[PDB]
Amino acid sequence: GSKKKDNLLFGSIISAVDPVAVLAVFEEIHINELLHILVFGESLLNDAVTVVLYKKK
Repeated sequence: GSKKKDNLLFGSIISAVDPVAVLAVFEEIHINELLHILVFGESLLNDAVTVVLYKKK
């Protein structure tokens, strides 16, 4: 439940950071590729923050 966002600050700015920067993305996604826009944003950092930290000993 609760609100629909965590804080317009990140749901209004980072979510609208220069529409051009957000639109430049619509040039590589066909809707069905707008949802994974968040899943492909982490899998990258998650594998680049843990592997770069201690690269599994």
